[PDB]
Amino acid sequence: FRKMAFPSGKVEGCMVQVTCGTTTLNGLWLDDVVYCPRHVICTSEDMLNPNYEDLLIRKSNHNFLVQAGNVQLRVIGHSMQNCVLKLRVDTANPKTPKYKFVRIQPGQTFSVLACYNGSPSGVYQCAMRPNFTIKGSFLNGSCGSVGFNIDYDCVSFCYMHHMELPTGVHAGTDLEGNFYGPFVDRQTAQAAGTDTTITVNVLAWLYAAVINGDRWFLNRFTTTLNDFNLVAMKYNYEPLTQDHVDILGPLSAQTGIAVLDMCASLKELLQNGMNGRTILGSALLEDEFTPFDVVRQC
Amino acid sequence: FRKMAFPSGKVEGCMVQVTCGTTTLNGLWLDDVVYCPRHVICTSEDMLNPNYEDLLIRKSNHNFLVQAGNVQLRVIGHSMQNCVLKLRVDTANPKTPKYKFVRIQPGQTFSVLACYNGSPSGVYQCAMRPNFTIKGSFLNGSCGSVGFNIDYDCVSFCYMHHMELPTGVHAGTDLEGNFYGPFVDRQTAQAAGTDTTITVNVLAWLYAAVINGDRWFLNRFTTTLNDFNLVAMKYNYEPLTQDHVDILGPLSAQTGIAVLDMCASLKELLQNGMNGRTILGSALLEDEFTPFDVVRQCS
Ligand SMILES: COc1cccc2[nH]c(C(=O)N[C@@H](CC(C)C)C(=O)N[C@@H](C[C@@H]3CCNC3=O)C(=O)c3nc4ccccc4s3)cc12
Ligand SMILES: COc1cccc2[nH]c(C(=O)N[C@@H](CC(C)C)C(=O)N[C@@H](C[C@@H]3CCNC3=O)C(=O)c3nc4ccccc4s3)cc12
Repeated sequence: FRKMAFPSGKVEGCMVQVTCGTTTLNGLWLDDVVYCPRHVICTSEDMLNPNYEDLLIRKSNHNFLVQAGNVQLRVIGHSMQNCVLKLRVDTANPKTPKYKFVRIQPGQTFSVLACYNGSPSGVYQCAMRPNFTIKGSFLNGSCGSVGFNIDYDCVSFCYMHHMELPTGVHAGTDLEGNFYGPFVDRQTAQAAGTDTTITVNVLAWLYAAVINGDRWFLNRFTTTLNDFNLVAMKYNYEPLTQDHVDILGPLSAQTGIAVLDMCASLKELLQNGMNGRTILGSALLEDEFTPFDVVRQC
Repeated sequence: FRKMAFPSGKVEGCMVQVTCGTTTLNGLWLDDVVYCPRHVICTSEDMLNPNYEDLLIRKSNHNFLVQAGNVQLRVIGHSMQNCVLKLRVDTANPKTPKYKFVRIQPGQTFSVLACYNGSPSGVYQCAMRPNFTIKGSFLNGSCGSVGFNIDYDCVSFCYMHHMELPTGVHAGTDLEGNFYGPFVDRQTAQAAGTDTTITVNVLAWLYAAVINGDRWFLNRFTTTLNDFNLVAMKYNYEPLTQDHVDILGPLSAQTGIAVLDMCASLKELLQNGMNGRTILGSALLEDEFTPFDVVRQCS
């Protein structure tokens, strides 16, 4: 089991660059609209606390340079939606895939296509942390890179990149420009909440272990959901939701291990430790594999 | 800092499905040729001891069903180059990138595009182990998936996938059909040579960990090149060459830590352990990042 991104080609066909003055960020070109972070209109002096509405009233369609490679796409309209800019262009992207905009939940994973001046540079899988950061790899000029999942040739875009916190993790928005977590698009030092372990993903990891014959940790106990949640919080693990119980369903069916029985097994792991014994060859409990990831890799 | 793969679009547009009889695997469509593992011709009986030139001479052009998406491409010629079959089709692939076929060295990395039935499924980064295996993620039907590097719009193909060892590591060939390692395309349980750790990569990775603001493992000591190799070889690490020292220069210059200083650091980590602490979140020393990988990602 290793971290596996989705193939990036459908997304690559949509990466463009958007320039205002000398600031160039990445943008996403779908049909005749280009989506990009709104602070591309920011001057260096205007970033400590920008008045975006005032800054945008001064801009015109001809102030925006949108380029697919070195080819210019003429802007014919602009509007702001939360923290993203929506630039209407005169050409429908012929490489537009079937697509959706979705807001993901903590614990869900997605692939990030790291881009610079519109050129793709790399692809990797990320997990949204419970404190709404992602442990990404982003340099200067990466803003506007997107994160995504592909189900049956349809690309669900879920992330657009905006910021690196002082701790080195990263923060961004969905494709409607709404931040994940309590961050804002200002050149300020912001702190995320304390992070926690993604319980639903650890349980999926335990199911993967069982599937592969590693099952020493299975006990004869069960628990109620509420009892497990109260114990999980004491170990800085996320509480389980009903949605978490449901997405663990296929793995529970495949192994014949009830979700609450597996919760009692993890509960014993938290209270008593791993005893130098390993699970899937590891002494640490992995938490960035979703139940879909586990099913994908099997 | 994360295991990062090349964007896979240029390769995706080349992946097709190839069918002979009851067998289906993936092929690579470049210009007017499709490359795939030769044992797509093997029936279940053939697989234990296939006489490949004999099995292939008894196949005609119309025995091969090549599908590109929903379209079928017509095979108009075929030949075998070692463990790879080359099917000449009557249609050129317009999405053919600029490309080259290369044979990587152990310790080098590449991106794998895992495919099933000619459909791309996932992309992740692999390293050619010293024992010529790769720790990949491959299932039934993945044969014919390829590994590659990219360098300014030029795709350097280096690996085509052929098998999973009983230990779960993977084995395959370059695009000339020659295996990496002592393996052979027959249906048998095969063991690899004893693996060792890619030392130059571990060092590159500790530099990456310092560029990302983690330094707990550093120390005051230095070591000589030979004294480090003595300890390294004792722990089943590959020897470090002066070329490797040079290759690590840019990372040494950036962080101002001399290579043999970092070698002293690694030597202590090997003799004392990690004492339950982690480096870049990992509990184990990582050796699947080359010096080029860390530089490309960090700068
Ligand atoms: C004293 O202020 C701080 C104190 C402590 C930590 C801090 N972090 C940031 C911060 O992140 N700012 C945002 C920008 C804000 C407006 C969202 C930002 O630079 N995003 C980067 C991606 C960054 C850069 C390095 N790799 C990361 O992912 C990006 O691509 C963009 N470049 C520009 C250039 C010009 C105009 C717009 C953009 S948007 C500020 C900051
Ligand atoms: C007693 O024999 C064993 C004992 C102990 C461990 C073993 N491993 C293998 C072994 O790997 N076989 C080869 C096939 C050989 C001929 C190269 C193989 O590649 N199958 C897959 C990829 C595999 C499968 C699971 N994930 C891996 O990546 C593939 O795509 C192909 N399927 C077929 C099906 C029919 C014809 C050609 C191909 S080629 C045999 C074996």
